[PDB]
Amino acid sequence: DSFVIRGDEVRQIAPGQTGKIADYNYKLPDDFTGCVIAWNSNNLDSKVG
Amino acid sequence: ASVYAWNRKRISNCVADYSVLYNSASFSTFKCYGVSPTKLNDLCFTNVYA
Amino acid sequence: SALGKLQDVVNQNAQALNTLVKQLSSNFGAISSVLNDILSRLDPPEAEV
Repeated sequence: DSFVIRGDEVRQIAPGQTGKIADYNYKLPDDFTGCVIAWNSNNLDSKVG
Repeated sequence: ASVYAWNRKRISNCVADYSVLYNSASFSTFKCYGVSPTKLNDLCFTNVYA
Repeated sequence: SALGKLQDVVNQNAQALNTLVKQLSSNFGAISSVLNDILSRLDPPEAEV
């Protein structure tokens, strides 16, 4: 699963979490067995303005 | 206030919704001990200090 | 006291049950002896523990 968020929201990508992203965008199960990888994409996905 | 002179405010006789605070990216740190930050709306409190 | 040999047996069984009932008040390391107070306060990742 791939997507883009902002850094302050990375804490929501974890099992048993709640928030705008976890509740309304992307929810991980409590028994999730896997990995979460994230990297800063400022040079690619950020635009002036 | 300064950290050595930390200010304490008593909060009572008021309903509050800690779900709009945990869902806020403005707060760089939101960590709770002894009670989950998610399950907060059900809990009923008798003495709140800030 | 003539029938103590039987009354003590009754008392022993009552005492055992009372001890078992008292055992419900123990924490065993948990934050609370009350299961409902744990369930209403902790997320699965900690409530399960």
